[PDB]
Amino acid sequence: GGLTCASAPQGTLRILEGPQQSLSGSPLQPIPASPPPQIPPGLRPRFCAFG
Amino acid sequence: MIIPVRCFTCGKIVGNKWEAYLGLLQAEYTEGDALDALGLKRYCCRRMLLAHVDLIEKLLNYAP
Ligand SMILES: [Zn+2]
Repeated sequence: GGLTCASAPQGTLRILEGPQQSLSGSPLQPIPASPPPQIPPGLRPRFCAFG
Repeated sequence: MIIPVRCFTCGKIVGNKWEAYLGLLQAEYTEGDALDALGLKRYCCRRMLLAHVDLIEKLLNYAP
């Protein structure tokens, strides 16, 4: 009436919960790159010679 | 701290164009047009007002 060893298991199942990968879009930056410093339009000379 | 009285390079007197400069900037004028309308021709004078930091207004805020 006691507990005895039974037949060895024939296989093992290991369960884990996993989600999946999306598409590669690689959206690097809101406003991207190093935007260049640049000329103010027209500007004009702010200096003249004497005479 | 407070506006220099005379430009350091050529002793042109710029200590009376501080309030006029502030008034022309409140009216919508660029710093270039503003410095022109004040008579600051050579850039040695223009840097004297363009790059002035008025720290007398921040010291004049702690108790007497
Ligand atoms: Zn000067």
